[PDB]
Amino acid sequence: GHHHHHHIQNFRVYYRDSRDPIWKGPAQLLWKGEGAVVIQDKSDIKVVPRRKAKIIRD
Amino acid sequence: GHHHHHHIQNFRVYYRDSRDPIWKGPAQLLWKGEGAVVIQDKSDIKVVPRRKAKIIRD
Amino acid sequence: GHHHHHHIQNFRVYYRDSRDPIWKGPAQLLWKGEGAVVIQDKSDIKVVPRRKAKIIRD
Ligand code: NI
Ligand code: NI
Repeated sequence: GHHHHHHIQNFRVYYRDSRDPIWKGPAQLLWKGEGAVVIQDKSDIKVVPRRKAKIIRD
Repeated sequence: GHHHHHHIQNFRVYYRDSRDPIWKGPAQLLWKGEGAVVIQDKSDIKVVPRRKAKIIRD
Repeated sequence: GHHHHHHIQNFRVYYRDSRDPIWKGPAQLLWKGEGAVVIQDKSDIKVVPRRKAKIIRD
C-alpha cells in the first residue's frame, strides 16, 4: 500500500553512486548502519557506503 | 513502483514520536537495529531510537 | 509518496518464508544487516534471517 518513509530530521546527505565521482544531493537521511547509509533523493531511495556519503547536521 | 513492507511477524511496537511524551501504537516492526528501530504506523514508516521504543512479543 | 527502493547491484537472493520449506526467488537485495537481510521480490519487501537466505554475487 501507499506509505511514506519519514526522514531523520535535521540531517541532509551528499552522496556518490557506484563509481561515478560526481557528488549528488542534498538528500534526506533514512537510515545509517553497517558502514552504509540509506538516502532518499526525490522518489529514489538508495543504499550508499558510508565513505561515499557526507552527512550534514542542519 | 508499488510495494509493501511486510512487518516482522509476532511483534508489535509502542513508540514515542519527537517531543510528545505520550506513547503511540501499537505499530508494526519493520527492522530492529542495534541503536534504532524502523516501525510502520498506518501509512507512516518511522525510525525510532531504541530508548523511545517498546517492542512487544505477541 | 511514490518511491522506488534501488537494489544493491550484482546480487541475487534466494530465501524462505519462515515455516514454508520451499525456496523463493530470485529476489533483489536491499540491505544486508547483522543477522538478517532485506529483500524485494516483485511488490513484496521482506526481512529474512541470514540463515534463511542465500546471497549470490552475479
Ligand atoms: Ni499509487
Ligand atoms: Ni517503501
